[PDB]
This record gives sequence, C-alpha cells and structure tokens, in this order.
Amino acid sequence: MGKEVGNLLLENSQLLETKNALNVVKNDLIAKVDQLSGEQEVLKGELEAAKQAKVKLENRI
Amino acid sequence: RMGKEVGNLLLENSQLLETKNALNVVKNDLIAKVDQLSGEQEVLKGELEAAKQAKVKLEN
Amino acid sequence: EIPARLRTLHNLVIQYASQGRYEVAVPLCKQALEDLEKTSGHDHPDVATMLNILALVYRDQNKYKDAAHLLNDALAIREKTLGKDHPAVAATLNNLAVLYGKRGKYKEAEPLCKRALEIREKVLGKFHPDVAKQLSNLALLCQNQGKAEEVEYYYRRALEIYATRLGPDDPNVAKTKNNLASCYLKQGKYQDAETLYKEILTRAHEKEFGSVNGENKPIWMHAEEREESKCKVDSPTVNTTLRSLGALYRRQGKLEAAHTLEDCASR
Amino acid sequence: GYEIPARLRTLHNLVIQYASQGRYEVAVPLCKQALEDLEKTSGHDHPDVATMLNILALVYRDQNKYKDAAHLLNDALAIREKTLGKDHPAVAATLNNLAVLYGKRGKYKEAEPLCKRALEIREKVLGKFHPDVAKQLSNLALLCQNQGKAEEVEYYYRRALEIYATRLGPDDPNVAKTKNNLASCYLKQGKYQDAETLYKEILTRAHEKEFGSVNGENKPIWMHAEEREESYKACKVDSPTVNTTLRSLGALYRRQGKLEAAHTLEDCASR
Repeated sequence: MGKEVGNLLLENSQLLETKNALNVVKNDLIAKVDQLSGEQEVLKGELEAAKQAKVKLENRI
Repeated sequence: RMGKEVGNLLLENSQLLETKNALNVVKNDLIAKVDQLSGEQEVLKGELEAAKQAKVKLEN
Repeated sequence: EIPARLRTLHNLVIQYASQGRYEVAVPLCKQALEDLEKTSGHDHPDVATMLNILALVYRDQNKYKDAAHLLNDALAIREKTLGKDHPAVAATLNNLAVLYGKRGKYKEAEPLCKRALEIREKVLGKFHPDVAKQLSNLALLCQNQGKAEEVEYYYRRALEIYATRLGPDDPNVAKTKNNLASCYLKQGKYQDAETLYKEILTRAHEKEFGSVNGENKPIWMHAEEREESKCKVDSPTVNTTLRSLGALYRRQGKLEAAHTLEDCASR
Repeated sequence: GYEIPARLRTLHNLVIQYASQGRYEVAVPLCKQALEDLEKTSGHDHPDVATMLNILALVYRDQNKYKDAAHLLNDALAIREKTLGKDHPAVAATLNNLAVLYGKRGKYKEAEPLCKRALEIREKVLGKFHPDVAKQLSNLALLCQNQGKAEEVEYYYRRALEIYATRLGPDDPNVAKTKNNLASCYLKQGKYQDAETLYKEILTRAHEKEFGSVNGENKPIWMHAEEREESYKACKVDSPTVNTTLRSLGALYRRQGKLEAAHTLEDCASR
C-alpha cells in the first residue's frame, strides 16, 4: 500500500506539472489567435480600402 | 486508512489526467488555428504589398 | 453578452460541446473556473458566466442535477455582483426554468419564469415584444400544468403586445391567436376560438386580395354560405387555422363548411 | 540538414520561447507531452521523434543537464541512423550537435571522432570541395586548437582555405577569416614568414578591391610602410577582419625591427 501511495504521489505531481504547462501554452495560444484575428481584421480593412482606390485611379487615368 | 488514501489518489490522478488530455487537445487545435491564420496573414500581406506597387504602376 | 477575454475560450467550449467532445469541454470549463477564482474570487460576474456555460454543457449530457446546482450557484453570484432584477439574473432564471420544465418540474419552473418576466418588464417596458415572448413561455408552463385560466391570461397579454407593437400580418400574432384559440377549446369557449380562427383567415385573405367586398368574400364565409346548400396559402400557421376551424364546423354540424375548409387546407 | 517539419514548427518556437524566458517547468513538459503524441502516431523510431528529442536535449543543455542532453542526442542519432540511414545530413547534424555538447564540457578528444564522422558524411553528400565541407574542416580545426594539436590545426585550416579560395571569391570574408586563423596557427609554430605572407595577401586583395590593380603609384598599405622603413596614405578600414590583419602584421614588423612599418600599420588600423 505504501509503495503504491508513493508511486501515485509521484505520478500525480508529474501530471500536475504537465497540466499546468499545457494550461500556460493554451492561454498563450488563445492570446496569439486573438492578436492574429484582430491583425487580420486590420489587413482586411487595408485591402478593401486599396480595392476602392483601384477604381478611383481608373476614373482619372 | 491506506485504502482510503489510495482511493483519493486514484480519483485525483484521473481528474488530473482528464484535464491534461483536454488541455493537450485544445493546445493542438489552437496551434493548427495559429498555423492557418499565419498562412492566411501571409497571403493578405502579399496581396496588400502587390496592390501597393500596382498603385504606383497605374499612376505612371 | 460575454466579456472580451473569455470570448475565445467560450466559443471553444461551445464548439467542443457541440461536436459532442464532452471529455474536452468539461475540463476546459473546470480549469477556466479555477483560473477565474484565482484572480477574481468565487463571487464574480466572470465565474457566474463560466458556471452558466458549464451547466448548459451538463444539460446537453443529461447531467440534470449537476446542471441545476451549477445554475443555482451562478444565479446566487449574479444576485450579489449584478444585483437582483438584472438581465443576467433574468437569463439564469429562464435557464433554470427551461431545465426544470425539461425534467417535468413545471410547478418549480413556474416562479422562476414569473420572476424573470418581472425583470423583463422593468428593463424593457411592459409592452415590449420580448415581454410578449416571455408571457408566451410562462403561458406554456401553465398549459403543461393544466392551468387553463392562467394560459388564457398569459396568451391574452402576449397577443396585446404582439398585435399592437407589431403588424397584423406578423406571424407571431397568428401563432398566439392559434395557441389562445386552442386554450379556449380546452375551456369549452368554442365561440371564442371560432372568432379567433376567423380573424386569422380574414387578415390572410385581405393581405392577398385587398379589402373584403361583396364579390371577394373570405374562405370561411364561402363555406358558411355553402352549408345553406342549393386559398393555397403556403403558410403552415394558416393551415393549422383552416384545419382547426374545420374541426369546429365538424363539431357544429356544418359539415360542408368543415369539408371545404379541410380541402383548402389539403390544397 | 536540420529541417524542422511543418507540424512541429509552432510548438518548436513555443519551446525555444519558454526555454529562453527560463520557464523550464513549461518547456520540458511541452517537449515531453509532444514526444508521447509523436510515438502514439509515428512510433519511437521516427524522424519527428528524433527531431523532438534533439530539441529537448538542447533545452537540457541550457539547464546544464549535460548527461541527460548527451543521452537524448544518442537516442536521436540512433533513430536517424535507422529511419534516415547512416551517412544522412540529419545524422551529420546530430553528431555535430553531440560534439558541440562534448566540447562545452571540455571533452575535446571525445568530440573529435564525432566531428570527423560528420565531415566524412558531409564530403559524401556534398562533395569533397563543398563550402559546407570547408565550414566542417574549420570546426574540426578549432577542436584540435583546443587540444593544442598545432600541426592538425594547420592541415584542417589549409584544407578549408583550399575550398574557400577556389570555390568562393577572393573578396569573400570566409577566405580572410581562414587566412587570419591559419596565420595565427603559424605564429604558434614559429612559422613567422608564412603568417607574414598570409597577412600581406589579405591586405593586398582588400587594397585591390578598393583601388583596382596594384601599379607603380597605388602601392598597398604594407608596401608603403616597408618603403617608409628606408627613409600620403589612402587606406580603407572596411572590415573588422582587415583590422585584425593590420594589427597582427604591425606587431609582426615590431618583431622584425621594422618599427616605422609597425607604426603606420598600427595607425591605419587605429583609423
């Protein structure tokens, strides 16, 4: 029983370290997805601003 | 109460394991969405810099 | 309705819980809850938000006792932090009431629904269309309890909002008049339900072929004329009406009237 | 030949990021979970498990878990020898990595055969006179310099220079870098005239790139100082490599007794 408890405590600690590492990465990955989705919305605006400027130039030349 | 302690450790080990595997699943999915987005942002950065040069080409 | 930082994780939870990847959704929710109490503390609008999400995932799993408990805890946080008579508090009461009704705890769901309608009226106004949607839902909780009078009152209040606030052509109006007529039929208020059905058919007919004149008579008026012996509206609500009024004519003995109305409905 | 596959790219950066922040408690478990996810699908003997193990060993290098890092790299090379076969660039990359870990701990002799096997793999795939074979010969020369194997250093740098000078241009900085390193090795052997000629070669090419071919007027920087020793100046301080040369040859003239020559060369280097 004592040997089994020791092993379970070792495994529980190892699992906990990994769970907390995975939680840290998951949080960081969400923030990178949020920064990217926001940055893509910026670029989508810049592209549709120049797409209208394409027609504005042609009306002159 | 060695038996009571073992039972609790087995419960905690399972709870931890369920969470670790759920976190691993999400992390993997989040990486794939970052890869899809970084690739898509490259297409857009390329498209914007192609039209930025085309702005000058029309004016000439 | 969801705070800015929680938005991504919230969607991720909904997505996993929709894919039926419960083994992923539940632990994501559970870890996020611990991360929220670390910073904010249990009594927080974000912990309340996060708990509501989880109890809805437990509803999908059919962990009904868990879902109920989780929502009670969430409403408790919402009463402190956001205060009583808050829309978030109303939303939770509706959630607990929907969970209770599903289990068949109709009487238990009845006060929750009543408190939420009271919150809705205060914030939106007595004659708001959402107050009408709430009155309709509360009327349905009494129908399941067989509280015939209560059903009539609530559907009568709902119709008042629908008919005046929205147009007559609105489908919500026809839906209510069909539900209220049904409630009348259960009470034995046959003539009341009959008039309701006629109203529906008459507006339908008028929208299609202008104002009712001598030549242009409605569908019912044509059949009542047919009983003294000598349409194709793709609206499902208008079919229910045609069938139901036919059923009434069938009970009234006006069989030719029940027939032509059944036929038009068949068409 | 250290190509990181498409999948591992994001996670790999995340590992490096955490291991740079010194968040070892996050980096090591990320690596460890990724390894289990890789054996689930691929199986231990896989190029991706090998890649993932090499990354972790470099995280254990940063921690100074040198025995762990060594073991991990041995396992990675073992996978790479089966899966990719012996005499593969990935196998060469791992041996170099293992040799870099040994050199760090001062096990220069132990790192010597590994480096020698990798150079042998490089020669087979790239060709004997490839510029990467020259970069390897240079690395193997540093290994001997650390062991004080003076003759070996000269051989390896001589081979490297042969590749650099013929395969690449004379103006290439790799050529000047080698000629300065080889001249240094000569100075240790007492081959003073050999190192002197090497320095002069460097200075003369530098001068020629700036002001065309050397004629009557437009003599190089050294030739101006050697003539100065018997009794204007246009010298370009373009490269740090060209300064090392000027300072070096200057000191070398101080040994010869040609002090005015040592002076003007020191001055041009100062400028």
